[PDB]
Amino acid sequence: TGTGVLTESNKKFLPFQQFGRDIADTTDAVRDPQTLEILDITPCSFGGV
Amino acid sequence: QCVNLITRTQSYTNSFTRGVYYPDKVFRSSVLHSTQDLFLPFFSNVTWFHAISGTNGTKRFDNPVLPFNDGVYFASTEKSNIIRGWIFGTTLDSKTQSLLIVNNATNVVIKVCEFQFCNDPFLDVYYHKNNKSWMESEFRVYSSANNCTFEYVSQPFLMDLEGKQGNFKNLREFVFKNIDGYFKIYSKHTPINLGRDLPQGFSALEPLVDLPIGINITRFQTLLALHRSYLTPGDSSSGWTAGAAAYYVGYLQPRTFLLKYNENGTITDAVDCALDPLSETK
Ligand SMILES: *[C@@H]1O[C@H](CO)[C@@H](O)[C@H](O)[C@H]1NC(C)=O
Ligand SMILES: *[C@@H]1O[C@H](CO)[C@@H](O)[C@H](O)[C@H]1NC(C)=O
Repeated sequence: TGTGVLTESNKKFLPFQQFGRDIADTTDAVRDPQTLEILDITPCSFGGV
Repeated sequence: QCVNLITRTQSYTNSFTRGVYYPDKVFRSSVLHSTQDLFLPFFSNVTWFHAISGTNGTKRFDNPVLPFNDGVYFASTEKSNIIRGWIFGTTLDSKTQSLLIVNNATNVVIKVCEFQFCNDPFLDVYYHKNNKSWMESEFRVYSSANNCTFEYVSQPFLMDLEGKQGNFKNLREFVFKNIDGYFKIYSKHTPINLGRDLPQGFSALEPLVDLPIGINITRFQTLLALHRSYLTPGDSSSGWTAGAAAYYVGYLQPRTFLLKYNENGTITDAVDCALDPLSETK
């Protein structure tokens, strides 16, 4: 579960591997469950006012 | 009838750095994640069970059933014509469920059943010209089979190469472990050049299968097949032919490792902690 921007990914995925991850425990990538594509989860543009 | 055919000789070698797998079916990219799980410690002992198979002069049993302990790391150098699986159990009789693994040339058959058989498991295969494909008999080789409960079929785990270089390449690094109700078995098939034993370098063991059983195992054994040229006669010394059925065994212990992943997320390195002061520091 999450909220974000699903963008195309240029990173190769090992066929064994299921979903991406970053060093700070963050799901910074996810293989598309329906078909074998890698989608980067870009954080939403929130900054501050 | 129960007969033994392997000239099991136990030599000693070093474990080096072979047998570390992926802890879970979770991907990570370019991270130095550290794990705590049963693994083969580095620079440990490997009981090289160097042997010659197809020998009728070893009728009396001489190969004890090795213990299972906290994880067994296995390696071999033999094709499906020689080695065809592994056996796991607690008593290896008809009283406790026994796990029998057979690796067919076209599939893999895993059966958990109350198999009754002696301490010398083997499978004799021969394509007689009457049919060119002869089927083994469970009642002949094994004394009995009662209350079979689990059966699994898949593609061959041994993509064996007919060439001798490929014959040495077939390093079926199959870590077997039973943790959290899970019989995890990983896999590897290195195209590495021929040698004598485990060479240097590291290569992680990707999950071959994760059976949802994970029952405690006490005794682990190697099920080998009678190597033949498909033309030799039957029950004779000129039948089952002599050949080196070498297979190694390791032993996993609770241990902490520092992994290292490359861009693809393969575990491209693993180091131990309690190995040496440098290992503890790292
Ligand atoms: C069935 O499995 C049990 C193990 O729970 C075993 O004790 C028994 O011998 C098997 N066969 C029959 C007929 O119950
Ligand atoms: C692993 O990634 C590198 C660079 O990202 C690439 O050159 C290589 O082909 C990849 N290997 C596999 C098996 O995906």
